[PDB]
Amino acid sequence: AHFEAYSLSDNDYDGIKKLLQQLFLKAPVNTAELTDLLIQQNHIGSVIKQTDEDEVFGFISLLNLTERKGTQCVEQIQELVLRFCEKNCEKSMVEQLDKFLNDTTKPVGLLLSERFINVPPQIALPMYQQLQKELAGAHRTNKPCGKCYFYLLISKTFVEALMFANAEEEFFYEKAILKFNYSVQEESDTCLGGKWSFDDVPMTPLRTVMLIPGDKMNEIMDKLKEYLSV
Repeated sequence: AHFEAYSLSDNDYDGIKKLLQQLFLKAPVNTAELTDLLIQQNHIGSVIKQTDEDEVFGFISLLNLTERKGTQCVEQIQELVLRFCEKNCEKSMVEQLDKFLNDTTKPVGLLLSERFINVPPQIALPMYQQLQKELAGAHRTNKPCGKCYFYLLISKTFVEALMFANAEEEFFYEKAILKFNYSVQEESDTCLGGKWSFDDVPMTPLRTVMLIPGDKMNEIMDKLKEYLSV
């Protein structure tokens, strides 16, 4: 029944590695490394807990990629948001994506916002309200994390025209200039000696990739408050 938010600490590595596995389910990304990297920059991380009694029920952090260039997980991700683009890109967005990723006039920060389905969606409004202030403070102090001008968000979605898993990222979608979708649905195998197999998944779990300009953020908050208001 009760939720609160704390800075990332070492305590939280396991629960936040669990959430990150749920995002990159079979991806090459080394979530151990990514988790380690988020906790180190505790000056922008928030972790949600419910009131043994210290399990991580969700988390939120922003990682500035252009700034951490060279890094294994950072690399593995940039390589995966491109390789899945090529399978759905039309060859022009593969061109816009690689150029956004390496711009350095406008670095790109990865937004990570993953929670357990338990937690009521309305929590999103405090959670983003807090992140924004953490962004302002880090942009006063010229930290990497506030210098970023593009938000790269990767959303759990699916189609039963598309459902969002967290459900407030829909407001992030309609402001994203470059967007596309890749299936994360696992392929079916021929258990019973057939020529091919098909699985009746009314869900088609997928992952929507979104790039958002930083300035449209203020306007996305405007839609969070009205829709998510108590």
